[PDB]
Amino acid sequence: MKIIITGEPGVGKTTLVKKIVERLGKRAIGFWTEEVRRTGFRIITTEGKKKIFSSKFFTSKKLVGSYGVNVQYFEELAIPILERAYREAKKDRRKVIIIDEIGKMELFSKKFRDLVRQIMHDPNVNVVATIPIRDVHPLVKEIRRLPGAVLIELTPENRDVILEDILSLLER
Ligand SMILES: [Mg+2]
Ligand code: NA
Ligand code: NA
Repeated sequence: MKIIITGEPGVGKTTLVKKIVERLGKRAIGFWTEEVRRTGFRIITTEGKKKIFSSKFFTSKKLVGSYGVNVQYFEELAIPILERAYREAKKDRRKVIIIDEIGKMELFSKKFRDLVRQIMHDPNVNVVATIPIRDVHPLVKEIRRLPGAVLIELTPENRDVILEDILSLLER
């Protein structure tokens, strides 16, 4: 089961992912991305590891507007937790890989792109992932059109009801 959550910036995709993680408990393995307050973005894993990987203070060749992205800081936390999530999820179908966000800042990492492609196209694992509403990178387009996936456009009008639909589709 692949749940792909999309929607406008600020609509609450991370917030929803966090609710999903709490409900899933030990089933959920991966990471989400929280705003630093806005001056940047922090990766937070399901093990509570945290690091600012994109910031208005960071000098970088990898830029999204005024945010400098440190690919190495992102990878330090993202890659090992996703490699673990993928190993565990292949053996235990109760596990759900968590990836917030497959977005422009994260996609500067080749290691992340390759691992995301491997995970998303593997029929044998469950995933909850977010993508931006615009096709800001070819991998975002690829994931938006992923065959068999559940694609949810998160809005202010379904924000407070959509959780149970998602949780039912995943095993109770
Ligand atoms: Mg978010
Ligand atoms: Na959003
Ligand atoms: Na949010």
